[PDB]
Amino acid sequence: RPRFSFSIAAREGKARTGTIEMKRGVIRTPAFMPVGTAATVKALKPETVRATGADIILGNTYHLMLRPGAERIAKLGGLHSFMGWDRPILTDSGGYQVMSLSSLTKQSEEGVTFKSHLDGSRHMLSPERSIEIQHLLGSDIVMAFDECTPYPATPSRAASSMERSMRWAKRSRDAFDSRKEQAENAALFGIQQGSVFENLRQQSADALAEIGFDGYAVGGLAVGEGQDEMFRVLDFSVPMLPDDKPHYLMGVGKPDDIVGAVERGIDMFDCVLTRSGRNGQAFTWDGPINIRNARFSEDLKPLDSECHCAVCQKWSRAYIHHLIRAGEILGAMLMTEHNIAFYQQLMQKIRDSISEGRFSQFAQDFRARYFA
Amino acid sequence: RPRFSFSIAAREGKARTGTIEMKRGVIRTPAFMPVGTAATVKALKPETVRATGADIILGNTYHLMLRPGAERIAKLGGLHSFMGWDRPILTDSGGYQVMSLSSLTKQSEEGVTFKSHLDGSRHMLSPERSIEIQHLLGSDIVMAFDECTPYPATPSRAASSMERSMRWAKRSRDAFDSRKEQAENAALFGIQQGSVFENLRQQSADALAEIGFDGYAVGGLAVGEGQDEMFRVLDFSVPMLPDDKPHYLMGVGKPDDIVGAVERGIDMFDCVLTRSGRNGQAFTWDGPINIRNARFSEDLKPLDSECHCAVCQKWSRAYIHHLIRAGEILGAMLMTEHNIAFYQQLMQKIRDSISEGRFSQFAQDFRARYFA
Ligand SMILES: [Zn+2]
Ligand SMILES: [Zn+2]
Repeated sequence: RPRFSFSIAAREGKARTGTIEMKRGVIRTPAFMPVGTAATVKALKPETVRATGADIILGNTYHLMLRPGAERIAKLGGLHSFMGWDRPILTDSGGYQVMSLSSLTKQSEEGVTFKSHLDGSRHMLSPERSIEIQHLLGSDIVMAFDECTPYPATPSRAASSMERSMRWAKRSRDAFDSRKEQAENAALFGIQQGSVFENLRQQSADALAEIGFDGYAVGGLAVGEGQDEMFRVLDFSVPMLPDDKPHYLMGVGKPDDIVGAVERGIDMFDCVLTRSGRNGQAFTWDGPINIRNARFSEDLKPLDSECHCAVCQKWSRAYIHHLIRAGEILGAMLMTEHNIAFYQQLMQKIRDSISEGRFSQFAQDFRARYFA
Repeated sequence: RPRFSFSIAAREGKARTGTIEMKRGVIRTPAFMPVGTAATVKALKPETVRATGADIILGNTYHLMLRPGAERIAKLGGLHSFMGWDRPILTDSGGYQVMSLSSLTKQSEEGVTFKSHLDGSRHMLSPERSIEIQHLLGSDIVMAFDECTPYPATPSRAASSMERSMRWAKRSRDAFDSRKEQAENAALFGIQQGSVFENLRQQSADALAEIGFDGYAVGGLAVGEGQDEMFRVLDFSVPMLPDDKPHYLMGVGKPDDIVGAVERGIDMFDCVLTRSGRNGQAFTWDGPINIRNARFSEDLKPLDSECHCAVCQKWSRAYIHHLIRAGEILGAMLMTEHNIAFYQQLMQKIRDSISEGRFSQFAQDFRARYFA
């Protein structure tokens, strides 16, 4: 098996379907990656994650470096061994969660120092340390460490963080290449920045292509801009990236965001789905429902009428309504398994429709029903 | 399949091993029943409960009557259908949890009225209503509704509650027999009371045998008396019950309590295992451990070195330590699956040793290692 081979089997418009072959397995694209936070995909055994159809999961570097610790995971044999998932794992860089979750952050050209949200202990990330942590975890796809740009951003601030991010992309590339075992067995993705600005997006794409990566994320989106703007930025941004490498839209998203992003050339996705009753949200082909709603208390139908998942085979809305209202762990288990299965079924339908040259029709039909 | 047939295949001293055949399946005895509270065995799918070796689970009437409601469960097809467990279910009467968990209880010869601990709504239980709720749930083994005696109890108070409980046992018997579908398909167990007093235990056994039940619980124990006293009371109490019916020790218990209770003629057990870090307790053949302890943070061995469960096949102490410390749902899932599997392996070893005429040796060996 190669370290990394992305092959495009079929195209329709800007959409593509294909495979990434890696040492630990094949990833079918477009792909949805369930998110493992602290070395677990919430409420699911790895076998259950695989049973939903997932080919790859995401691990959060920030959480892992705090608990149990990167060096500790390495001592124990790496993240795959530790958590019992033997297929590919993509790790993020840790940078975003430092900005969103940690306190007392000091930022400079060298990286960021910060206080853990768990115990106030002091930590550091930098391009070099982020790549090192991802090496210690043993992940298969490594994300370059960048500097996030908040939305909204002025052109000056967006340029500055894009420029810094490109300097850090080169540092990430060299750090990754400096470690033989990592360079030979893992892949490295760069992240395009530039906020909503076409010229900065172009400069960033050119800088990243000059350095050269195995894949390219469109960074800096899904941070408050809303779908119309996100799509507008994707419209000009994705074509700037190398066509022959995967395009990853980090942290996206709701089913309709995924479909529209695939229409715009995105191949990979991840997101986590719980505040204010939101743990009760279940995806259906007729749109989301909140299973906590009293209207489900006696509803004997499955979460979704067509879903092939094990939860829909075995349990009713009424039961899952009860479990979630009662705060039972099994409620979280069942809801998560169904929702991730639903996402994987969505991705399968997207892949099949692109392969069959009927993705535009699929997208129209999907929207007409999902938003009816 | 018969409604109920208890057969004793082998004996050693006061210990017995055998089977209860019921319409929904066979229960191997001595049996451990995992506890389903609000229509779920915590953190486990029913298939996983079965995979541990469980033949029957317990459902808590008090919790079920409050949420989702007994009538609602009946409308939805009964508890087995609702939660997806198709084997036997024993339901308790609800009386104990009314006393332990509810507020504003008023007690009389007719039953008990009480305020729900969930929302302060007013409810009632009585022999008749308890039997009716257990009918609406569709359980296979129904417990007579009794009046619990706190420990310690004076002889007068223990006699009064025993006498009331025997009157309520007769009411429970007649209520159960009044409902054709229940009488034909389910079994009814009576509960011996009398606190620590031999004469009251004898009167209670005689009253229950006169009424006639399918099985007999030794009630009123594991309520603070400690193991020596519990065993002392079992020593004289169990032989008073009909030999040819199952003997159930409700809410017991720790592995050593189970072994000693089987030595004294008990055939059935249940208990729930979480306060003050106790969710971290894992059973091993070398005694319990608390997986939260820092000594496990890098321990690559499974929870128990010999356990056949799926958790011990796949994950280390170090990983489960991390999950529990991190408050992850998967930690609760794995710990519960291992602990219930451990209990079922204990019961299998007990059954096999009695069948092979070497239970006394097994008990000695078990204790010498478990308490080393
Ligand atoms: Zn489903
Ligand atoms: Zn185990």
